[PDB]
Amino acid sequence: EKCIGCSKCQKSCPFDAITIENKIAVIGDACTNCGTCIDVCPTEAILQEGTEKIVRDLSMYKGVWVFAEQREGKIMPVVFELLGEGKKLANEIGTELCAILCGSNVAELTDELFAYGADKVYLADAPELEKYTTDGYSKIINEAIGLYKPEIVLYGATHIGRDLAPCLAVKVNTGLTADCTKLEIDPDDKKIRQTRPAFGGNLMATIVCPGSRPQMSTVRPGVMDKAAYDPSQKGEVIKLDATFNEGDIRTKVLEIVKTTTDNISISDADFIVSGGMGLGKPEGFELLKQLADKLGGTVATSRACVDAGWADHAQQVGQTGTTVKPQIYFACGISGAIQHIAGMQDSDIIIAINKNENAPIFEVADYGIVGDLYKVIPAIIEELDKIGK
Amino acid sequence: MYFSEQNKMIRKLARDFAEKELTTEILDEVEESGEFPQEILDKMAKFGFFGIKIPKSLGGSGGDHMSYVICMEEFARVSGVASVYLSSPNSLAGGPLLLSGTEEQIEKYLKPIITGKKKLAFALTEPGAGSDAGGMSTTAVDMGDYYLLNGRKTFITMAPLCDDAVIYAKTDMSKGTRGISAFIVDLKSEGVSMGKNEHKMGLIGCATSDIIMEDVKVPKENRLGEVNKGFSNAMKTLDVGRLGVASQSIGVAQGALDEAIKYAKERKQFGKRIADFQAIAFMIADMATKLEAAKLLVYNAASLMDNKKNATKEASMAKFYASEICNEICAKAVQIHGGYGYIKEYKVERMYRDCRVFTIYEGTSQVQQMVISGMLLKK
Amino acid sequence: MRILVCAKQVPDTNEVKIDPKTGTMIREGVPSILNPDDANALEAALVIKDENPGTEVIVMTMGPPQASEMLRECLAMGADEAYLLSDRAFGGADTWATSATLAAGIKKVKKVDLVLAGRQAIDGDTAQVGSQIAQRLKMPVVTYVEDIKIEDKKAIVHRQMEDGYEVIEVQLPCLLTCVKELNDPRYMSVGGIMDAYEQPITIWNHEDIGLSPEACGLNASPTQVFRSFSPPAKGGGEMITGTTVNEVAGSLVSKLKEKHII
Ligand SMILES: Cc1cc2nc3c(=O)[nH]c(=O)nc-3n(C[C@H](O)[C@H](O)[C@H](O)COP(=O)(O)OP(=O)(O)OC[C@H]3O[C@@H](n4cnc5c(N)ncnc54)[C@H](O)[C@@H]3O)c2cc1C
Ligand SMILES: Cc1cc2nc3c(=O)[nH]c(=O)nc-3n(C[C@H](O)[C@H](O)[C@H](O)COP(=O)(O)OP(=O)(O)OC[C@H]3O[C@@H](n4cnc5c(N)ncnc54)[C@H](O)[C@@H]3O)c2cc1C
Ligand SMILES: Cc1cc2nc3c(=O)[nH]c(=O)nc-3n(C[C@H](O)[C@H](O)[C@H](O)COP(=O)(O)OP(=O)(O)OC[C@H]3O[C@@H](n4cnc5c(N)ncnc54)[C@H](O)[C@@H]3O)c2cc1C
Ligand code: SF4
Ligand code: SF4
Repeated sequence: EKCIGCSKCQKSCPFDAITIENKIAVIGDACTNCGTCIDVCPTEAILQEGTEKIVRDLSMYKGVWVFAEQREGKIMPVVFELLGEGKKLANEIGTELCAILCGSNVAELTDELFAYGADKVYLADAPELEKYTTDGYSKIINEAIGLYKPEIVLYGATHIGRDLAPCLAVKVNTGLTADCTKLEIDPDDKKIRQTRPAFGGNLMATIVCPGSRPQMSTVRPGVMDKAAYDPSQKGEVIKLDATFNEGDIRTKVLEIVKTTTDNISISDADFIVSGGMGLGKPEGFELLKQLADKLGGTVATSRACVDAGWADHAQQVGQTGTTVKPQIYFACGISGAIQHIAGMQDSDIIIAINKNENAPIFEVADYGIVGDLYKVIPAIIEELDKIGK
Repeated sequence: MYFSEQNKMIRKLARDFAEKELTTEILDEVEESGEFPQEILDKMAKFGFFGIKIPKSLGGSGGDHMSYVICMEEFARVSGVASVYLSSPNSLAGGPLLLSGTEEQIEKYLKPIITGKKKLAFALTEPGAGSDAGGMSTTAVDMGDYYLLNGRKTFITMAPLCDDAVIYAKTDMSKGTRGISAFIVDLKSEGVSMGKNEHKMGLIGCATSDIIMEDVKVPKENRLGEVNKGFSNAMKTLDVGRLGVASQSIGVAQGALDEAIKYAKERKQFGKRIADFQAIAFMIADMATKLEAAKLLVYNAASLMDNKKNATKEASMAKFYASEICNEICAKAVQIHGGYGYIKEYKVERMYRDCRVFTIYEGTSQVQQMVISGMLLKK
Repeated sequence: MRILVCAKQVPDTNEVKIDPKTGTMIREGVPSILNPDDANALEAALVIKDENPGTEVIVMTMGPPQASEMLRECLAMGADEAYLLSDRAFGGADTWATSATLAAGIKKVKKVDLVLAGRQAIDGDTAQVGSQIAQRLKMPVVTYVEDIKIEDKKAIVHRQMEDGYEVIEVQLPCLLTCVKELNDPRYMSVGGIMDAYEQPITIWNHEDIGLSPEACGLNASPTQVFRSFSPPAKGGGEMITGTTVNEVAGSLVSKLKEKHII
């Protein structure tokens, strides 16, 4: 009774509050019988409870929600994938596929995101959301939780979502997974089987959140694919408030920069196009330079070219050269001496392009193609952009 | 032996460092241009590798001998010349200062070389005096306000890069081994002149020449300890130095072996890989067991030094056995590499050349055997 | 000033790549290193110490007593005070519990002006714990830090974006997770190690930090790992065929997309 209202015991509670439904220690739906507030009150206030947890349900509402990255008010292609197999996600358990969008004066993307497959779409046209901010959408999406509480909340593994997601999870006291690979729904227990690679990609794990509503997960860009666009089904554009405060967003942006990173080390790269004496002329690297550019990696060389004068030693790979462990390697016109194969054996996948089929490189080639690279290489770039990288 | 948990950390440090800062690109440039990059030396002193066994009482690092051997090994593995630039202030320059030096001399001389501002050469060998350092011919005369010296020193490591050099001259020409004093000489002084840099087989990056002394006057205030003690000074420095040379023997050894099993795993000839032919695998074994056997030899020597028992025999064994089986190892590693181990691009050839002095300098293997047998046969 | 850095000891994921063709790759004795991005964060704080004198750095962690040694490394680099969190209940917890006990372990020290962490740790690959500690403590959070420079009372920073970066101003106190692109962490010193092993480490428990005895670690864990399996190898190095020069490319690129990041 004599709670003296000391206010010292506010933040040690694990959900930070329960305080101000007009008052501190006016608690309710989040006491987890933790035992932090046992003695921290000067006069031993509330003292008999604690072996009870919160498992009180009605915890099953719907909601399959896709966030829309809106770079400069434009849907980022990542959302077309997240709407691709996320609509699949919504269908198996049975629920609408809701979407949230937060921008400044976004008007046409409403119809775009409606057309690409989403049933329902939420919108926040407040010029205060012109740029990206972790508290703005934090508070703005946290606002959409108490009112339209969903069950599934998806995100993009892009640098925007991978910052929004953990911050949003801690306040709602739910569970989250990292950049995920593929998902499903266990048909009888309604929950989501989240799968992702961890341990640098050496141990896959299906992490699940049983006592957590909603279920959220940043999903990797490129794993799913696009859905059908422009059925122009409907829309139910719903409103949220965008009720900003007098300094309720401490992150403030000075400048945004867009660089063109052209310097990149053969050791740091994630994709490599290597060329050997199968070029004949030093000018071949332009071709491979074209190849490397659609992928975002560098050109490497073998000794034959260096000792011929077509390249510098910084580029060479093998026992005398430098060792590479990319995510992809292009073995173009290289005999295949162990003096080379030694320094790339652990490339996650090796693709070979040689004229003569009796070249050793096809021993570790994951995929092989026989021919002249000057014809094969350009055709590879053709079908490359034709799907959308 | 058994490693103290701090020494395991130091092992980690010297590993990441020596591996990271001594790149192929650099080491190749050191062989071509016999000049080690001052920037790297500064970088080393900044984390104290120049001050391993000297205690914080004098502004050192407070490590034990095992930490000096650990750093010596892990550096020398990656590059020989690096080790040379490492042992000098730790053992050969900082030894006699640490023993027979007054507090003033240590304030003005030792701390500079621990921080990498000054460089100090240990100069004992003469053209007439090699193994028989007692048969010196450099003279030192007492004039009252200064000492006057007249002689010549061959094979003086780092000397053209050095600012002062501890030089051993004969004071009492009649006493011989009993009549040698040790002096600190500013190499910039009068009379002092340097010979040509010697073209050596390996360990290229560190210059090595003669120190010529022509009526050079040295003040009395720059003499090492007592008069006619110089010889015992140099011996008791030479024990920890020999521990150094065995230390680098074991370093480059473990390295050339690591390159050995690497090439033998990767190369294929008859469909099998090299390492699955019995001759090779057994050869690898043989090299490995000697190397370990004797790692245990030298580790043991250094631990004795750390617990203050005389290590004069144990160190001599360490230098002898370590350097010799190092050469055997280096060669065998060439032979595993086959033809390719004869081209300079394959690191094993630089090792093979480096590891050869190890049985000569710091006292030959013969001088080592003389010390050891002479210690076991006295009756 | 007081700068607290959250460093985690982790298994070296670089070397542990190989496994038997009949084996779930959990090895016998794997080396435990300081998570690289944490090394970057600690370096940032060490440069603030290098520039602003008299600024003491507090490094904290949660895990087993084996993590103690990594803390020593941190101290040999130049850190001031080390703190470890270990308990029978702490182990086997998700990012929510881990962040909760971490921030709670922060709350009981000399109030810090700046808190630093890493983008993510190579063993869980979650990149969540830092931001959850930040917002759980009602602070600003700025991840992907590429260049950090504090202007004597508030922070202006770079945010590494996929195509660039965002210069951002933030009021202290705050938490910002670091990334390896921004600095070259310094080595230890031979003297740093010796002085590091003598400085004592203060170790707390679930009954020491004034926390939940009942609901930490595995007990209060919203996310729980269920399946733990390996990813399959492909093996078949069978070529791509075709009639036409372009016909081959199609099958190459299409197979290259299906079950791939393309
Ligand atoms: C000490 C030493 C160290 C060495 N270290 C290395 C090292 O680290 N790395 C290294 O790579 N090498 C190294 N070498 C050399 C190595 O052994 C080979 O000589 C080298 O790999 C040959 O170059 P290449 O691999 O491109 O094959 P090459 O034989 O030079 O290339 C010819 C191949 O390309 C094919 N080809 C020709 N024209 C075309 C075309 N138009 N389209 C497609 N295919 C075509 C040919 O059919 C053949 O398969 C070293 C050699 C020595 C002596
Ligand atoms: C200066 C020089 C000049 C040369 N001139 C010529 C020349 O004019 N003409 C020419 O044709 N060649 C020449 N060569 C090449 C040289 O003769 C061959 O390289 C030599 O036969 C060794 O070849 P390799 O290094 O490839 O052997 P590798 O097979 O690469 O070496 C394998 C190593 O393991 C051992 N080994 C190999 N197979 C087995 C096995 N089954 N079981 C156990 N151990 C095994 C070998 O002893 C060797 O040490 C020259 C080489 C040099 C260095
Ligand atoms: C295979 C696997 C999958 C997992 N999947 C999930 C999942 O989907 N969801 C989930 O919630 N949990 C998951 N976990 C558990 C989660 O990893 C633990 O909470 C773990 O202790 C934290 O690792 P992390 O990957 O989240 O760290 P990260 O979030 O990657 O680390 C970010 C930063 O947190 C700081 N940090 C974290 N822990 C400590 C600490 N103890 N001491 C100091 N600094 C620290 C570091 O500075 C680091 O830079 C998984 C664990 C495993 C092994
Ligand atoms: S702790 Fe006891 S006193 Fe302090 S607020 Fe909560 S109830 Fe009121
Ligand atoms: S125990 Fe229940 S009430 Fe006391 S803090 Fe933890 S949650 Fe809030």
